[PDB]
Amino acid sequence: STGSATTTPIDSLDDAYITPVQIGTPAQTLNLDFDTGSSDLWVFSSETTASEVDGQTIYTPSKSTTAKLLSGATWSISYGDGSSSSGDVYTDTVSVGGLTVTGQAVESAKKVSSSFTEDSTIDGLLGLAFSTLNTVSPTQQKTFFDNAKASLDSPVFTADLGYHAPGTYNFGFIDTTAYTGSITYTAVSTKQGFWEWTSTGYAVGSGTFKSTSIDGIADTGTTLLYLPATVVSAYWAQVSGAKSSSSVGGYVFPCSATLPSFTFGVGSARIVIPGDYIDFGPISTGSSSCFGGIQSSAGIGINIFGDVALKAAFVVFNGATTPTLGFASK
Repeated sequence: STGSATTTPIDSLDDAYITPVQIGTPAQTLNLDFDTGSSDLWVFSSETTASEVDGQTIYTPSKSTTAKLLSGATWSISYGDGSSSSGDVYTDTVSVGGLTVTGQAVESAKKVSSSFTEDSTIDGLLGLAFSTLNTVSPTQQKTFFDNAKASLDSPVFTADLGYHAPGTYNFGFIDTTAYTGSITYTAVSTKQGFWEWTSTGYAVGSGTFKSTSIDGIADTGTTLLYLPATVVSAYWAQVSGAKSSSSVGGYVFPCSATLPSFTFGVGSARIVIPGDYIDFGPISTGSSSCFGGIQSSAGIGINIFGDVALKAAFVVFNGATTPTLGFASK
């Protein structure tokens, strides 16, 4: 089997991407944030505290003839950005882009933090990291990908995120028309439950490439590119007037600037992030200070190749017995 679904930016900055997902019978379509940095599929639901729902589409298990309470199971998750959610668990039929999993754990939110409530466009998350990170207790549950894997033509999914445009998540096949040149594959460590890999270095603009190992995670659920302070300082030093602002919470730059590109290494290959991808616009409406898309990972504890990086590539998440990651230009 295979599946193919379009993923769409939630706003003009590509702050996140949503992908329609069919849950239950008859289908209830919710727009979920596919997140390769976590491993829970959770939704706004008829059980979500009413004051914490503000425009989201909800899953109502009682209206699904295939929903079954997973008795005794609860979940609770906290994300890197400080947001959180928790609740109980149903199993139900879940389809993405024509690919169907029966008996998928669908985690129904009873509570969500303010960041989720305030984002009316995201109806939940669909985690695509390794199932060892799944938070369901007392019986950990498998991700959608893990459940689908055996049925897939090939045990892979791909992320092809757009810049200010829709893109595609494919399951079970590599669309050879969706990228240019070749796909460069690189080793993955699953020790922390993430799609963790080591970039071979970076360049800023037309500058020379610096060969240096940068361990980080491929994370579709993180907006920005978080890298070591040394690397980030070297980038922003090439933008006149750029500075790190503790008050704003990172590097900002004059909105009048033209940003340089940023290149990262994948083995001997190179992925170029155009400067425009690094512009996250005015810090507040009407401001001439703009927020940078490359930020320090210091004090996150891990480097994160988020959407800023991934949307510059066609990315293969290979879930073979020995997982790997592939990157191609596009």
